[PDB]
Amino acid sequence: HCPAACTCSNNIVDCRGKGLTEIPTNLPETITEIRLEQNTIKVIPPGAFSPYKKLRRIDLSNNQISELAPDAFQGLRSLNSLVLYGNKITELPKSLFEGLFSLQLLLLNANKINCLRVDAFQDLHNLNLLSLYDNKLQTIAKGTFSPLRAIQTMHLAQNPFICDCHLKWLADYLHTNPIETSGARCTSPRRLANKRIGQIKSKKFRC
Repeated sequence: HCPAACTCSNNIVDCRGKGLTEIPTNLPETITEIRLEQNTIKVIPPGAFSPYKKLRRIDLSNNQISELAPDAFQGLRSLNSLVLYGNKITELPKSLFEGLFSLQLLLLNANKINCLRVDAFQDLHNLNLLSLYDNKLQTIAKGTFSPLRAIQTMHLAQNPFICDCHLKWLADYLHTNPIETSGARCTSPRRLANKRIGQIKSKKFRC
């Protein structure tokens, strides 16, 4: 029930840096933490973690993940952290984070994410730390942050933000809630390129 390359004890499955090419299957149903970071997993298959509804922490960071089934984390109502940084993720399928009502940490930094659905974080009521650092986001649609009622910290930088009239809400949001702490900058238009989104008056975000 414990993969031969990993060490499992105290409900933790630890397969950190053991050459894994896929998520191991038939683990104990009681598992509360799964450590799969620093392997070469490429695919998160349909309802991958759905058998383990007692999961509180998943670490999938520093793999080669380019594909996530939309029900990869379905039913994980007790999940507190989802750590996905350092993969090749390009889009978040609809409902990927559906029903993760206990999630507190979501790390999506160092991926290739080029857009976010306005409902991407619809169920993340209790999230405290989100990172989208070092992705390919040009914009975030007004409303994407509305469901984040417990948010305390965001890492948004190293994204090519176009600071036009469609990102103006984010200027206002951050003036009100100065919780962006990685020094997010505009990259376009040229008039605002390389300036911190928090240092720019909203009135300057125009189309």
